[PDB]
Amino acid sequence: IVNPDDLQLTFTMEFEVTVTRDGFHKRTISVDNGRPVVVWDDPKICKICPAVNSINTENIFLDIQKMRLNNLLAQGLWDIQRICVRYVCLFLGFDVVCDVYHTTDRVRAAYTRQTGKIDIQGSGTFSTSDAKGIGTYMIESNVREIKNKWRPTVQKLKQLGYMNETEVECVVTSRSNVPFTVELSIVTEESTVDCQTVTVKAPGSHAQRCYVTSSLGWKGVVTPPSQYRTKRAPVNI
Amino acid sequence: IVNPDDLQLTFTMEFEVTVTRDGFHKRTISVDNGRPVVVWDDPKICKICPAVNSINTENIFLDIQKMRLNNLLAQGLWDIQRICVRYVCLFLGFDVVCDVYHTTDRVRAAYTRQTGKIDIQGSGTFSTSDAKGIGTYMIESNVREIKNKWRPTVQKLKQLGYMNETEVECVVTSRSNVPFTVELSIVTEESTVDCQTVTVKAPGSHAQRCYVTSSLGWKGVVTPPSQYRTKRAPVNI
Amino acid sequence: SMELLEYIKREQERWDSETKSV
Amino acid sequence: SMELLEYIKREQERWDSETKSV
Ligand SMILES: *[C@@H]1O[C@H](CO)[C@@H](O)[C@H](O)[C@H]1NC(C)=O
Ligand SMILES: *[C@@H]1O[C@H](CO)[C@@H](O)[C@H](O)[C@H]1NC(C)=O
Repeated sequence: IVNPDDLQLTFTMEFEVTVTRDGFHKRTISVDNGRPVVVWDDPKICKICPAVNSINTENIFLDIQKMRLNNLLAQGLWDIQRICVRYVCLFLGFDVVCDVYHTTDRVRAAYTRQTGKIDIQGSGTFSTSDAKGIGTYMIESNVREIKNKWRPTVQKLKQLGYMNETEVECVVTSRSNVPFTVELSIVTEESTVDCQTVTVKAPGSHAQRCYVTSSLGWKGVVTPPSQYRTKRAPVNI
Repeated sequence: IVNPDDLQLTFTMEFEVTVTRDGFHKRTISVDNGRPVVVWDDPKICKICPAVNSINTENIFLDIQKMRLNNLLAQGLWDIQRICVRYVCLFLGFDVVCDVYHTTDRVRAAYTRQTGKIDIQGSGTFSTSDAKGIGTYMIESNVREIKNKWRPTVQKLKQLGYMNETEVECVVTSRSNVPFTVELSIVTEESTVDCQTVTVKAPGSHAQRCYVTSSLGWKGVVTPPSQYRTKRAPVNI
Repeated sequence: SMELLEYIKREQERWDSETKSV
Repeated sequence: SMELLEYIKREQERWDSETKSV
């Protein structure tokens, strides 16, 4: 017996690992093409995310990838200083299709499972076997689990990147991984596993309007600008 | 389609790992309850054995065990200085039954899969969950492979521990993992992945007879003793 | 790593279940 | 370790084959 509510949900999980010959490494879990919610540099996990203990299968998958990259750098690609890989896993029922993306300093490679199409761009050296990744059998084996353990997180994150859940002051702050943009009529961009903040400051210049757009499809403006730093939700347009 | 000649062969593979808090470690592969043919301290592999490359699945199984033991010592058993584990895997067709044996300085534990019977002897501390081992799904998953890749090795090792393949001089040397014993009417015992040698020397004492017994079931004597170190095969009794 | 050992623990369960469900 | 990566290589093949043989 399986769950219908979790089988209906369709989302993409994005596992990405970066490794530098110098020593640097970074491995992250993202949801619905958003910003990362789980970050390793114990991981930095978001408040609306599942416990570290309940993310173990995804944890090892990422560690296997660090090792596989450290190994590519250890055996070949000696001029290349920074290799990187991204697995874009789409869940549509109990089946996963993971597209693999690789990036060295001199080459970019993409592969997609059904089309089997390998797109290679760059002067650099890469293997078409390496282009297709590994360890996908771990996500493909743990569909029911990963889906059920992430179903609350993946839709509560969407219900947070909503118009009535963003805070404009022009400093725009939405406590959701869903990416937004701010337009003025200097830009300080940042992040955190829990909050995303973009600030647009004018050096004495009169703007009178501040636009805000979301990747889930919405637009808003906050007018008139006040002398104080007062909090307000975006106003529809 | 499977192989009939490899399905017929019934043998026991014995995977054993030793780890000391001080740093020491030793992981070995044995066959038909004999002496070790593969030893890690690149492994020391026997001449009649399969290539390191064709033993990879058994290689990782052993490494998982080193880690699991290093972990038991890292989280508990602080008075205990040396933990050890042995998996006695019996292959009867395409099914494996692996009995697990553990040994700390203060406790001995045995477990057997069907009877599920856990035998614990000692004053020491052990977990009945730990007693049952892990990673057996690797040998149970790779039956066809392990069997086909080891079928020549497991029976050519038996056909070497034969009477007409032992060399008595009293120094007895049989180039086979099958264990033997030497009886005189000082004893220097040793080993190597390729040869087993037992020497029995007398300080001017007259023996006139030297007995040799094998674990496959045979007995022999070499008489009369010569003044020179001449090589001869055991003579039936 | 107790993390990998948890993955192996869970994998033996998936193997023991997949064989029993044939 | 190229040894573990060989085990994972082979495991994806066992997974891809076991699913195709149902
Ligand atoms: C935002 O709007 C939704 C309806 O679209 C409502 O259910 C939710 O409670 C609102 N949240 C806040 C914090 O205003
Ligand atoms: C040993 O005896 C067997 C028969 O039991 C024979 O086939 C084999 O060739 C002999 N080997 C040697 C080295 O004498």
